[PDB]
Amino acid sequence: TLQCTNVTNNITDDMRGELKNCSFNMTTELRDKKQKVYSLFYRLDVVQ
Amino acid sequence: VRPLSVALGETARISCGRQALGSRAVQWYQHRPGQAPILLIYNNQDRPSGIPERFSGTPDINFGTRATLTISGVEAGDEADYYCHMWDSRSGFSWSFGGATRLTV
Amino acid sequence: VQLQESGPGLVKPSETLSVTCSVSGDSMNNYYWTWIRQSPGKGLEWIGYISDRESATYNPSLNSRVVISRDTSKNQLSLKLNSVTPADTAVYYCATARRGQRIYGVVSFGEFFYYYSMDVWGKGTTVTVS
Ligand SMILES: *[C@@H]1O[C@H](CO)[C@@H](O[C@@H]2O[C@H](CO)[C@@H](O[C@@H]3O[C@H](CO[C@H]4O[C@H](CO[C@H]5O[C@H](CO)[C@@H](O)[C@H](O)[C@@H]5O)[C@@H](O)[C@H](O[C@H]5O[C@H](CO)[C@@H](O)[C@H](O)[C@@H]5O)[C@@H]4O)[C@@H](O)[C@H](O[C@H]4O[C@H](CO)[C@@H](O)[C@H](O)[C@@H]4O[C@H]4O[C@H](CO)[C@@H](O)[C@H](O)[C@@H]4O[C@H]4O[C@H](CO)[C@@H](O)[C@H](O)[C@@H]4O)[C@@H]3O)[C@H](O)[C@H]2NC(C)=O)[C@H](O)[C@H]1NC(C)=O
Ligand SMILES: *[C@@H]1O[C@H](CO)[C@@H](O[C@@H]2O[C@H](CO)[C@@H](O)[C@H](O)[C@H]2NC(C)=O)[C@H](O)[C@H]1NC(C)=O
Ligand SMILES: *[C@@H]1O[C@H](CO)[C@@H](O[C@@H]2O[C@H](CO)[C@@H](O)[C@H](O)[C@H]2NC(C)=O)[C@H](O)[C@H]1NC(C)=O
Repeated sequence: TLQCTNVTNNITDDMRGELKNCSFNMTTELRDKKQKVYSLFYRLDVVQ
Repeated sequence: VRPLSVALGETARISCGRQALGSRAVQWYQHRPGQAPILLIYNNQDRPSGIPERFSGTPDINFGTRATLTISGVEAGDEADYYCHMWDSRSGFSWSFGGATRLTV
Repeated sequence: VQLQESGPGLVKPSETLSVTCSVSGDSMNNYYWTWIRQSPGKGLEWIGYISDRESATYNPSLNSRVVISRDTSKNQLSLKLNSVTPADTAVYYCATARRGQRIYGVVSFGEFFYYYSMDVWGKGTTVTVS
């Protein structure tokens, strides 16, 4: 599950979420430890 | 307010701390203590009539270049505090007036 | 159009604080009127502007408790401050601005933002709270 936030918000336009800034947990290196990563996703590829 | 010590003659380049995040529309202001502030240049290069034709700003092209202001041909009386008003596409309305810049000779 | 400001400079705390500003020279129908307050120890702090639809915007750091009523009969721009704190001692500046437009992409999509430049400034009137 991604914790997406609008890239713009109160930045420009009507607050449209054309881009989302999603942070999630992933297992980098070791399979026990999982660190918090993030990436930019489009609104066409994330389902609330 | 911030410190910036200069001397007579040599040109001075002064920028503002706030960094752009898009296409900027910076404007510079001159706050001489007591007297009302005067607009030096708007649209990063467009000084209004009356301001001496020696203060030149950085044009907006090839995003990345810092917004620095040139006051070449400085005079002895330049003891005011400047002001860089940054307007960019992303940051939204620029309510704040930025940080001042004390001038000393 | 050098504006003249008539400020009392003495307002009791937690009371009404009104500062007037003349226009001088030309009328005020196609110009944006801003108000900037500078306090000792820091720089100026933009408050807001009023023009066009008479919907003046206010700074988000002022709680919008201030109002900017633009008059046309006597051609003045006063300030109504309510619930003012005793630490509002600052010189008020009366100046106007013109609203340019910056474009970076297709303007039909909405790729442009408005920026204001203070073309003219008034000497201002120093007002404190006592
Ligand atoms: C698909 O089709 C669509 C639809 O056709 C296309 O959509 C268009 O896409 C283009 C490209 O993105 C967009 O262009 C942008 O236009 C804006 C606005 O330009 C207009 O307004 C300017 C200013 O107007 C003001 O002044 C005039 C008087 O001069 C006044 O009458 C007016 O009311 C207003 O007050 C005009 O100067 C400008 O003229 C330009 O275009 C003429 C042809 O139309 C040409 O003959 C002129 O010679 C001149 O070139 C035009 O009327 C531009 O501002 C913007 O470019 C600025 O911003 C980018 C962003 O980074 C920057 O890189 C550029 O360098 C430029 O920034 C300069 O200008 C800023 C504003 O003055 C200034 O603040 C900057 O500091 C910078 O100034 C420095 O660099 C310039 C560069 O040479 C230099 O001249 C200066 O002296 C200084 O050194 C974009 O170009 C269109 O808006 C958009 N929509 C439409 C309807 O066109 C789409 O692109 C197509 N896509 C594909 C894939 O095909
Ligand atoms: C997307 O959100 C992340 C937060 O997870 C942003 O990253 C932070 O950005 C601020 C400002 O640049 C920094 O001060 C933080 O240190 C960053 N945190 C991390 C964990 O990187 C990121 O800037 C956002 N990206 C966009 C385009 O909005
Ligand atoms: C990623 O995992 C961390 C935990 O490793 C999550 O943070 C925890 O969130 C819960 C929410 O109820 C808290 O009770 C914990 O105290 C948090 N632990 C921390 C902060 O170390 C985080 O929410 C996850 N992020 C996701 C799934 O996007």
